[PDB]
Amino acid sequence: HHAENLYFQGHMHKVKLAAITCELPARSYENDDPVFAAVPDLSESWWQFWGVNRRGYFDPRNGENEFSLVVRAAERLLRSSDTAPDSVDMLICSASSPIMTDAGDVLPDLRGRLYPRMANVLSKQLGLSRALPLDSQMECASFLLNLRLAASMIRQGKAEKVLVVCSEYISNLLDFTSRTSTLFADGCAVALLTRGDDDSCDLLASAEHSDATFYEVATGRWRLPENPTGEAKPRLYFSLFSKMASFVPTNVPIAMRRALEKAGLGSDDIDYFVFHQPAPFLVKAWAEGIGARPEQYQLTMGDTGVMISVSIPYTLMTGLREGKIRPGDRIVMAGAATGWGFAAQVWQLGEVLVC
Amino acid sequence: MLIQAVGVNLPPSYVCLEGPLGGERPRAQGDEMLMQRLLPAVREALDEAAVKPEEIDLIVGLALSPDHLIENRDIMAPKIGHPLQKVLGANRAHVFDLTDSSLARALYVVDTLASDQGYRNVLVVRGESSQGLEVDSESGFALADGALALLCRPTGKAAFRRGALGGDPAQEWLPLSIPLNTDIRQVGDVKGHLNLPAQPGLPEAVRAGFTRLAGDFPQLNWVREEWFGQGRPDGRCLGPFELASQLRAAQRDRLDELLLISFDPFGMVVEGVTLELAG
Repeated sequence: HHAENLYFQGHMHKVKLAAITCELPARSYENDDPVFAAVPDLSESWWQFWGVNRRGYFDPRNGENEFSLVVRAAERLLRSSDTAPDSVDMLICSASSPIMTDAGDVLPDLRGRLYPRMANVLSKQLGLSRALPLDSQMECASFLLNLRLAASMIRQGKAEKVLVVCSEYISNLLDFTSRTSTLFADGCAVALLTRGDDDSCDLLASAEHSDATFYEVATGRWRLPENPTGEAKPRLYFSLFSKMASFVPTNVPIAMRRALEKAGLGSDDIDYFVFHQPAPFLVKAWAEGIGARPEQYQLTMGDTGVMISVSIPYTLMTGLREGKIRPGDRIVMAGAATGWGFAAQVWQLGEVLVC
Repeated sequence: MLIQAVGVNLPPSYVCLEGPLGGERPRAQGDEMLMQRLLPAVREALDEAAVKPEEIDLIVGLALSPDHLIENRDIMAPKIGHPLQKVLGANRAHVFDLTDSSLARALYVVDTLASDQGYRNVLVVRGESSQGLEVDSESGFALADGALALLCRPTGKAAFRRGALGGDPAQEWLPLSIPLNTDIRQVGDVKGHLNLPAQPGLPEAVRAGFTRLAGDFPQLNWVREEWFGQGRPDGRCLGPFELASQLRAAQRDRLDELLLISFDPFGMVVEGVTLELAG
């Protein structure tokens, strides 16, 4: 009963989630902070509903931006994981704000910019001399997109080490004369995926789908402030239009059910869940739609705000750091994104270095 | 990665810019926007391949333009793959964007993801309606406007190369950047500026880079992007949209395989991907 065939079957490589870190802004802002003084129509009912009590914004005056904090986090992770810079085969970055601001020592005279994106400049700053650079965008689900891209490259033998970066400078798009400015927040995440040498870690299955019915609801649009004063200039601003009912509540469970079905597993086979963090009621609706109990996931937006694509990796790291997620666990990671998009992943996890 | 069909739609309006990196290129006029050209290009590819919008598994977009993407000319994000899914009716598709990637690099990465996930019908689209970017009047560099749609069947077998520009190997090439306009006064003003310093030998260095990379696959015929008018007939060039006529000629000649080479002005490299074709 040894050999299924006289020849040997090919096998996709196993995908190891090897290391993860995050870098958050140094400064935190409370809900009564003066930055919100011009925001109309606030109430304790508003704050309590969205579940955010404090959040961080990058302070470029003190050298914090989407690039510098990524350099710090990536160098720390590469050194702690003993990853030689020339052994990284691919660097995948996401940054939801179209406005970047810093290119380190690579393009030192460039300031606010739309292009280039981050990956190529960052690979040069970090000395990743063999890394193919790629910059992807799936808004709040970009971390899951990049894990999926990395995993497929590793499975098919096209990369042995992939560095994944998400860096959200969303505050440079927030209209602080509008209630739309009160939930999103800044932060960065870096993770390392590698070809596994055993069975201890793998991406068992994933499911991605999109629905653009409500595309116009959440956009970045060039416009004047909602409640302007003086000679205000147009800027690129996060904008919310007005119906959607159960759209986001149901579609993340749809993605999770598809991923579990592809993995041949049920919800009861899952030890822990990691969700995007848009609001407590949404996370709870997602959990209840797939059968996850409150003791099987964390709400983490309370002290960070909603960090676009970084909420998922931050929440994964929190669960590992606090012992909620253990080596050998099978987990589901899932979220929604404007556009809109939905993604879910079923992981068998081994040991993950938090650094 | 198998190309099932190619669609292309360019504005009829051409604009000539002088300078070493200049040329005559298609240029959107008035408040024309990208979807006006992208949707017909996509539909042309779907009709040729006899693929229905509901059969599209994946849409991946490439578009630098910061405005004039859709009916509301002021929207920049989320990116154009999403409104495309909506108007197309591709209700099962996954959508994402690969920002400033070359087409060649995007096709390679998408072949890998899409074959891994078992997808059968994948749309990779490239377009510009660049009224919101100021051209580089010092060098003559501008983006070509229009839309290109590649309907593909993934195979997982596409090979990839990222290669240096030719010319003087000691030449440090200065890349394209698009800084933000720091003095936006009206919603319709340019949002950024193309900056590609005047480098007279750059067009030929790109072509020499193409030829060197093609030598990695000498058994393959190849197609390439033409970003510069220098040494082109009439000084006319279509940027990455040049690929459409070349691919269709390859189809007419019944080639089953070919190499596609892009120029990445941000990395100052050339990138190639091997492809299969449809009769």
